Amino acid sequence: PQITLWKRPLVTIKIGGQLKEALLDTGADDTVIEEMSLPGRWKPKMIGGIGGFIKVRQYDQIIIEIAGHKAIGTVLVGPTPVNIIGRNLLTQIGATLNF
Amino acid sequence: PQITLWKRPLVTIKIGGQLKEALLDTGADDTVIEEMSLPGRWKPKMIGGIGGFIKVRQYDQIIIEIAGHKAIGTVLVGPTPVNIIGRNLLTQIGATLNF
Ligand SMILES: COc1ccc(S(=O)(=O)N(CC(C)C)C[C@@H](O)[C@H](Cc2ccccc2)NC(=O)c2cc(C)cc(C(=O)N(C)Cc3nc(C)oc3C)c2)cc1
Ligand SMILES: [Cl-]
Ligand SMILES: [Cl-]
Ligand SMILES: [Cl-]
Ligand code: NA
Ligand code: NA
Ligand code: NA
Repeated sequence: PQITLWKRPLVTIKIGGQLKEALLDTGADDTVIEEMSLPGRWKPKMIGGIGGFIKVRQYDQIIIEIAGHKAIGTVLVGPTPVNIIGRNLLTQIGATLNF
Repeated sequence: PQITLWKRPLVTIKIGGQLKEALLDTGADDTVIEEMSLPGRWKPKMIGGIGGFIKVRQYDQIIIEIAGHKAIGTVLVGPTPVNIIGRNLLTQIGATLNF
């Protein structure tokens, strides 16, 4: 699809068996999801943006279906104000910015 | 152009006669640049990022070139990890996300 930027680029994702709404975010290096449980090993990480840093749990090798397209990679879990699909997974679904 | 996302989508911008680097950020409604001098009056605005809220100075109707494309619109000035081009200006340059 061609997603307009007149509105926030929100899509439905499936992660950990759960449906969520998330932002397709070219400004995010990594994918960050609100608090949830995920299987397997994790390690702590700090990520920063406007207003400073939050602590997250880093889970590797997690599958996420993004608007119907499956992708595997690292997912960060923590107190983010919005679910964010970052570049690490946008690449895997072939997303590009066009103008 | 067609910009893939294996690297950060950094472009050159021109504002006030000066070249700067900025990140094309579909996850931002608005454009935020690091401290600089802009003409005219400003208004107050709060931005809630991943780490919390910050105060910024809102300047309206500012001339800015983005990757060689001309825009005239709102620029926020305040403390950001990186200059961010948000949707208010991505729409002016005709950007879309595609997959
Ligand atoms: C290492 O991986 C990282 C992943 C993400 C981030 S980040 O979320 O901090 N961020 C990085 C960027 C600042 C360099 C990605 C940005 O796209 C974030 C994503 C994000 C959106 C909303 C809330 C938190 C984070 N946007 C803004 O900072 C940002 C900046 C401006 C100037 C405006 C807005 C904006 O439109 N809103 C705050 C509206 C809003 N509010 C809520 C609650 O949701 C949304 C969509 C967002 C940092 C590290
Ligand atoms: Cl990854
Ligand atoms: Cl590619
Ligand atoms: Cl604007
Ligand atoms: Na894992
Ligand atoms: Na000034
Ligand atoms: Na103005």
